Amino acid sequence: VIAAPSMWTRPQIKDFKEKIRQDADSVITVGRGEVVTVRVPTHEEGSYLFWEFATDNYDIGFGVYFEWTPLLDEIVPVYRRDCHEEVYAGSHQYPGRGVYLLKFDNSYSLWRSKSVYYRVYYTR
Amino acid sequence: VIAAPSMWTRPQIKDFKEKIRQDADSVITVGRGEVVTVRVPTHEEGSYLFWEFATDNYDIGFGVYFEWTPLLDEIVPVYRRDCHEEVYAGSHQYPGRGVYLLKFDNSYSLWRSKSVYYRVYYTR
Amino acid sequence: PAPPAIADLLASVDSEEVRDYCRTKGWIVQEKITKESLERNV
Amino acid sequence: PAPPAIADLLASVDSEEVRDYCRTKGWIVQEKITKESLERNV
Ligand SMILES: OC[C@H]1O[C@@H](O)[C@H](O)[C@@H](O)[C@@H]1O
Ligand SMILES: OC[C@H]1O[C@@H](O)[C@H](O)[C@@H](O)[C@@H]1O
Repeated sequence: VIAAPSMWTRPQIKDFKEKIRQDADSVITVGRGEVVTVRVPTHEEGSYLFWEFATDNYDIGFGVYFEWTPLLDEIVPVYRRDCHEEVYAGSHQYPGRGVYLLKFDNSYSLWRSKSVYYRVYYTR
Repeated sequence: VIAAPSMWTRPQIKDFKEKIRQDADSVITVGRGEVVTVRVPTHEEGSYLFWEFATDNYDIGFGVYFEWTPLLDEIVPVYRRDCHEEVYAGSHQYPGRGVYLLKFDNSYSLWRSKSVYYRVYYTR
Repeated sequence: PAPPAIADLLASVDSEEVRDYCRTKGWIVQEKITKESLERNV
Repeated sequence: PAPPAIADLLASVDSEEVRDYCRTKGWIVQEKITKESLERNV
């Protein structure tokens, strides 16, 4: 039993990138053929988890997995999303106590790197 | 076949009253044993109708009816609501082309009058 | 901006700002009335 | 208020102002991460 995630996009990328770059930890640089996995823990006070991400000149592989507190669940399949055109967002309920894995997958890239702008949220 | 209306409240009365009194036509004074019926035509471009109302020192009778373009329907039954404590709101879909009747019913009042702060809206 | 999305929106979060917010986006439109289209009875 | 109402909310109307709006109400909370809790592979 796992809730299907909600996923959407919004056209304003330039505004998103600007508000994000004010903080350095919110900007990831993914190297050639590299996969960055961001680990976001579940908050007991929390229920819903929200995410947003964007890239500068290029697209990037993106997926989401869920880890139990070794067992795993596929939330968002890892796919190449064009986040340089639009800001990509999404939401998911908490099916337990565990840890979320945000996969930024550059594995397919031989040469170019990727500047990522990502932000996380949660609820009560 | 008629959609049930949505009805809710928000605690901020003083802020509501302030924004409304900036316009005189938005402030109604209901006399003793009087009933004011506001006729809001259905906008063909429109789908949903929103309404808000509040009173100063006292409660007032409030209900909603729908007229066809003689035939009629009851959306919100006419009841005494305490809108002096909280701002009363609500919404309804358009089940046709016709005219909405907003009933402010002071009928039960022998002496006191009622200063009414009310506002409407619509959608596309 | 779906009309049914505006209805459930306001119900939950309602505020003067949100009303003013939706007022600007063209999602909701304030309607003015007058002496006529209004009637009194005893 | 209702988390599922916050989710359906942000889906429809999303903008930086709405994110900042919700940020203030305490409905949503921005979580900071760091060098750790983050991992790399080839
Ligand atoms: O690992 C999580 C994913 O891969 C496999 O373990 C399961 O068969 C899938 O249903 C699941 O979505
Ligand atoms: O995915 C974003 C970019 O990454 C590079 O490695 C690829 O060669 C490009 O074709 C691609 O547009």
